[PDB]
Amino acid sequence: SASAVYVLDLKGKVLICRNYRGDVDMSEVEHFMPILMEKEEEGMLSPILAHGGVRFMWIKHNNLYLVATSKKNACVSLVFSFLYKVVQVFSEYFKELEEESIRDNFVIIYELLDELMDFGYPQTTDSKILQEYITQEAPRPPATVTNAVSWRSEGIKYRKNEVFLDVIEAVNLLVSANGNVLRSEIVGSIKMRVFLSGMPELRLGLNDKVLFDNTGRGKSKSVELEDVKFHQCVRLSRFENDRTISFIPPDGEFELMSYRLNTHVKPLIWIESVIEKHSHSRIEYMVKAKSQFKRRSTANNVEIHIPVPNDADSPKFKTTVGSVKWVPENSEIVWSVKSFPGGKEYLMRAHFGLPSVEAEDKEGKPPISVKFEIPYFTTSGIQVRYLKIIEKSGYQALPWVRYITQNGDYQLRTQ
Amino acid sequence: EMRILMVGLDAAGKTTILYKLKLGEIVTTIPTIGFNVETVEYKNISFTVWDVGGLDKIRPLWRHYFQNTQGLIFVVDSNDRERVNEAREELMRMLAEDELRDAVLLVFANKQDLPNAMNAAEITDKLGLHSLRHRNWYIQATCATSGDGLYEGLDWLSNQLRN
Amino acid sequence: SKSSVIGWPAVRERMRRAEPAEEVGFPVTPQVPLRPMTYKAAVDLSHFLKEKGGLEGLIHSQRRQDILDLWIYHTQGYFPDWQNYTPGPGVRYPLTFGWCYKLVPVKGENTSLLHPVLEWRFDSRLAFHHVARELHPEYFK
Amino acid sequence: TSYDYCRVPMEDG
Ligand SMILES: Nc1nc2c(ncn2[C@@H]2O[C@H](COP(=O)(O)OP(=O)(O)OP(=O)(O)O)[C@@H](O)[C@H]2O)c(=O)[nH]1
Ligand SMILES: [Mg+2]
Repeated sequence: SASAVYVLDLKGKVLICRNYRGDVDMSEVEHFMPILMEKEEEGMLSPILAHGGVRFMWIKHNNLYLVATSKKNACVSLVFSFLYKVVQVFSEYFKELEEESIRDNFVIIYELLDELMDFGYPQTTDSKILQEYITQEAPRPPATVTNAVSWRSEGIKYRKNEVFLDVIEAVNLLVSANGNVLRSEIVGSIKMRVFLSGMPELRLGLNDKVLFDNTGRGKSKSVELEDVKFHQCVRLSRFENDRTISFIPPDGEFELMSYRLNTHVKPLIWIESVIEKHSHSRIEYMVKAKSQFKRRSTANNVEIHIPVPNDADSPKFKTTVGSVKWVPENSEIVWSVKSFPGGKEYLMRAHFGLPSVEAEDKEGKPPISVKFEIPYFTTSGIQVRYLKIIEKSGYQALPWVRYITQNGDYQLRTQ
Repeated sequence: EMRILMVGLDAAGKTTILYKLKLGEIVTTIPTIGFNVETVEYKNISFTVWDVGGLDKIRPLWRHYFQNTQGLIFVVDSNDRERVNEAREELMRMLAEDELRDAVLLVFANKQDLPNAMNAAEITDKLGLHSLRHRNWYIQATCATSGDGLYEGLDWLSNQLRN
Repeated sequence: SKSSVIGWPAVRERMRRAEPAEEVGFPVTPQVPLRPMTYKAAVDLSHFLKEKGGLEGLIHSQRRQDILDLWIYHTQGYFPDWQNYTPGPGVRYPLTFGWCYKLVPVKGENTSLLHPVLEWRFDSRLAFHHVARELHPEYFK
Repeated sequence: TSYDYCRVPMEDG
């Protein structure tokens, strides 16, 4: 429940200010950044601050502090979900969102603040429908704005009828220093790119375990979705009954669903690294990278980020296949391999020096994160079975999909 | 080019050696608390020589020069039978480090002036130079106040640069 | 069913060397269109199994099924859930609309020194009269 | 998008 949502910069001056209740004074914003200087430098940083009775809900963009202020017991997730939405809608309008995006385009942005929220109550936040009466280039509001279907306007027409799906895997991994997998879940996310005519109701079916269990095909290949979070447009009451992915999509690119599942099978690529940290002297990383995944599959453009010490110096790299760049700016090495097929196992032998004087303070142990990408490859084994195009006009669309497996949080805790 | 270190106990003549190698004279030298460097230029190799004094409060700081060192000079006194043990302790203390692992050794039996002064052989075995590992160690009996054997150690050393 | 001829003795050998009683993930063949085992193609396959031979009266098992089904997916591009049959109680009728084969119940040195299961039956009305639907009415609506 | 697409069925009856 917002009263005054503000946008600050890295200095703390107001990029744009907008109140919704008047219950928070407009000059309260000048205490936030010193309290932000306070809480951070004592490590008491929270996304909510408090100068007396004014509560400072804020997120942080590249430059920006979307500070939403309130005083009462406001609904908190109501605030921040709107905060990332305003970032999103600005990202929908302004291809980069910085200080240039605000001060040059205050014509539209204040109008967005008038439109997205009244009183602290977000009422219209779908940017695609918002484009139709809030332009930076006014007519009546659309019926889709009035309509319960609030994501897809009628009369959308294309020459072709293309449904572009992107079943994207994101492998999380937590391997400790012991070499055991602590947490390796997979958060996959199907993101749709719809180019369709009119108002279609798309009905999707996958190799769901429960839907095959309801069918009686719970012995064949069936992915087990531990939880999915869907779009609004999915009629979840229809899905709650019988695993039915039925929806009217919006037009264009959108993530429909967000599935999450655990997987007790191996990581696609196992890393073995060593550290010969010689005191005052040097360090050595004889790191290998074996691919456990399928040999037909190839891990594209992998980027193995191994955290090196800060005052590490004189780099030497005995690779096998793939180049190293040393990034002292991140105090690390990126042993990059472009093409790395399954079954392959490439070593890299790193060698730095170390100053004969010690440093003053500790550094801590960041894990190793790599940046693999494997196309045409569902590690969880999810398969889209069909996509029912249902139009009252009636057409034969072109449904299309590609499979891409990337990392989620691919952290492997170092020595 | 060669990074050279002159380690050893105090009063070792190591600055007496150093200004004999660079200049050629026996200058009156204080007990040197810090260090010394003179690029001795001899036998197609410029020996950059980091002479460092060998008193008590300096010996921990010795580790700071052990990087990119292509060669040691561990000066011993031939006239210190009482200090050969801590020198042997010092040697076994110092050589056992991962930094400074590929630098050869050239030992100077300095101050050959007395019957108190030993030869290289007794000093070798009082130090136990046969107990060394991964070493091109080579003792070289020298007379600092007369230049004797000094260039000959540098002769052996300059052989030991290239492979 | 042309490229299903070149592995017709080869994969069946791996089925028969499989007992009827590393790797991670699932690759997908690029740019090849995928579809389930359709009715007329199952009619094209049940006659492909009727004509090429070596299948009828063979000891059916699940390990042989999974060797077979993934080979269909990787060489012909068909979803490997089509060889699903009804469970334990009753005749193992295929849930597939078009599969005319029902499942009725029936090397050598890997044995030790001194020592201290289904089969097909052709039923051409399984394509029309779905007998597995008679065994599972509430699942098929 | 340098990767290419693959067409799914429509109905899967
Ligand atoms: N008789 C004789 N005396 C020597 C010889 N070499 C060095 N000495 C004596 O040893 C003393 C120590 O030499 P220095 O070079 O001045 O001092 P140091 O060994 O470098 O000790 P620090 O200055 O602390 O590094 C000198 O004062 C000399 O008198 C030598 O060859 N013969
Ligand atoms: Mg001196």
